[PDB]
Amino acid sequence: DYLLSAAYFNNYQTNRAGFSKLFKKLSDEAWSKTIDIIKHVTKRGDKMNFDQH
Amino acid sequence: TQCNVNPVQIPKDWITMHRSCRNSMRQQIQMEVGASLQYLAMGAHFSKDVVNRPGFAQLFFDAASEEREHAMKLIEYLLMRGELTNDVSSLLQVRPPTRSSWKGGVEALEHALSMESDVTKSIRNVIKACEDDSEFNDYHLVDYLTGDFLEEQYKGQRDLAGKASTLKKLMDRHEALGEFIFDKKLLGIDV
Amino acid sequence: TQCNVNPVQIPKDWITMHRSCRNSMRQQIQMEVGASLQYLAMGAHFSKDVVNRPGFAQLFFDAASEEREHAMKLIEYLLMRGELTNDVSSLLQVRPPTRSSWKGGVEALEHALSMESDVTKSIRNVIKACEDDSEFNDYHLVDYLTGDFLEEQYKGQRDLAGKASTLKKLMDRHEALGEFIFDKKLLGIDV
Amino acid sequence: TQCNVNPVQIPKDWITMHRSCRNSMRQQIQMEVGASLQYLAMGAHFSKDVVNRPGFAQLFFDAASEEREHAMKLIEYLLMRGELTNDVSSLLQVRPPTRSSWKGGVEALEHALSMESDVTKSIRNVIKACEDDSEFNDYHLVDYLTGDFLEEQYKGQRDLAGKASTLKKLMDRHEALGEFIFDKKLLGIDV
Amino acid sequence: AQYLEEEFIEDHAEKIRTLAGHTSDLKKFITANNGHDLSLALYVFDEYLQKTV
Ligand SMILES: [Fe+3]
Ligand SMILES: [Fe+3]
Ligand SMILES: [Fe+3]
Repeated sequence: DYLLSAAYFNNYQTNRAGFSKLFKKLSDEAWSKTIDIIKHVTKRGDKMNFDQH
Repeated sequence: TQCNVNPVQIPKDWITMHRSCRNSMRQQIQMEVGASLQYLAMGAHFSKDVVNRPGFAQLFFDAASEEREHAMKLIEYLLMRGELTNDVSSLLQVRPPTRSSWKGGVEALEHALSMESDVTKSIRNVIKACEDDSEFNDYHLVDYLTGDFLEEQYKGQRDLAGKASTLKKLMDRHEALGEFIFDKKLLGIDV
Repeated sequence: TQCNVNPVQIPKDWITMHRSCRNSMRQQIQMEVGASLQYLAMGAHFSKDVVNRPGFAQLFFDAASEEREHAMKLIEYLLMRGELTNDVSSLLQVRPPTRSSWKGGVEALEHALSMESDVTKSIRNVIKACEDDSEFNDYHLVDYLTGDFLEEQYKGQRDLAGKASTLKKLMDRHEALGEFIFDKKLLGIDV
Repeated sequence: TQCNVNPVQIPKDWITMHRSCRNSMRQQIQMEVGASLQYLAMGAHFSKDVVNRPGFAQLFFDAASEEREHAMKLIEYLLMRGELTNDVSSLLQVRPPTRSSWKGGVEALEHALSMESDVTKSIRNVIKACEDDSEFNDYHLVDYLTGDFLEEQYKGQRDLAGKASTLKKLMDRHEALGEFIFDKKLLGIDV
Repeated sequence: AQYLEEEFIEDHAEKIRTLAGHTSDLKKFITANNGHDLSLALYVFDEYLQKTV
């Protein structure tokens, strides 16, 4: 979701490099945390289920 | 209350992508994201304590991040051409991947090879749509997809195919030790 | 008196460009030179004491020099292919540019965007002429124009379009201060 | 006795080159090797004590090694695409070159220019075969041959043509001293 | 609990405070002096984000 906001603020009409950078950072951090949590789930002996609610 | 600024308009003749090509690019973006999610599931599988192949896990988590970068590069290309001033929310949809388990490293490598093979075919179809539109041959995008994206695809396929061949030869009599050693080699560790 | 050396002849089969493609390249060379002259006039305008936008002046003088380099690259390509052993004097003509004044930075940026858009369309037409000649598809030149020239064109258009959008939003209520700040940012100066 | 491992099979959908294109590539590989052998003979000729043009000898031995590298690059491309799992032995044949003597540096440079001109035409024919196969337009290989191989060909032809023109102008009255000086310049020696 | 405390919880407070502050700044640009400086303020604010994100 954050990646799409970063893209939107980087279109030629909006062209807000600062807003785009803010969302790109939020996106990169959330992506990195996704992998970290998956690794923690397996570290504790469980298995990741991508359809878990 | 007026929370935003009344939009302005600047010249638009420079915005030239045509619909068929643009739609094929949008579909490719979703395909790259789908591939990133499928690789995340492979990384998760090999990270399990009962599977314990950290070399394969890292290989696939790295592949997941690379596919996410591919999606971002295609999005940046559209933005550079003047697109995505709207219809951004509908570009992507995150959904659980189709497969979540593999019998061993060989099955995962062969599945990855097949996924890459599908992506290569899809990129070639985007190239066809962008080049053969009777109203506009998008020379630059065709060149970009051919020289950057296909280059990465062919090298990647050869790499995965070689890994699969090498490991598969060890499966008839050395399934456990063969995969164990191969897995550590993926981490740069010579036992 | 004999002031020159009697010419010699060497094999010429390697010289293969065809007429339609060569003529389109010659026309493109004149177009690049024309663009360099129009950018010089923009640089001159923003250099005036009563306009005083040194950031815009530098932006356009830099663009003028870049267009001159584009003309030189096309000329070098023809020379590499064995052309221009004659008909060199008629390649270019320096003439006063059509426009010499702009209301403000936005008008100049929009005019530059339109000039670049015209150049992009013209390069695509050179590509068509060079690729579709029924007697000779000039693969290498088409590739050169697509990967080098169009690459620079699309990036340049996006850059100018973004600058125009950003500055134009400031014009309804902040024409003077908005342009002043934007101009200094072009010089890398954050006030 | 079982001296080898029973072969394994992995997915093959990723292997997509078509026959006409592949056969043209195989023929090009033999052509590059043939060119390397002809350049070796030129290097040998200028190395003779009675010819004694070390600059020309080095120029042609370097060209021979470069043609061998061209052959290797084409072979590597086929391997990357999944080819050459068989029919490798028949790819090349080493045979004595057709010519072994030249009257002087100009004749050798003109012969080299003609050889390069033939290679350029042959590569353009491989491109045509690979691009125009009604069943499969090999976008990536066409792009590779155009951007890498043709690039080297056109620069090389212009270089040889210039060398031939420069030296040939000296032949009507300064055959010995002109070639001697030109030869040392090839070694980077200004007498 | 400690994993959440260390890897998520501490940093969430900083991010939320930062974003809340950004909305307060924009709210003021929109309301003060009848919102007359809005377009220039959004430009200045975006430049500020480029330097601080
Ligand atoms: Fe990808
Ligand atoms: Fe130009
Ligand atoms: Fe060669």
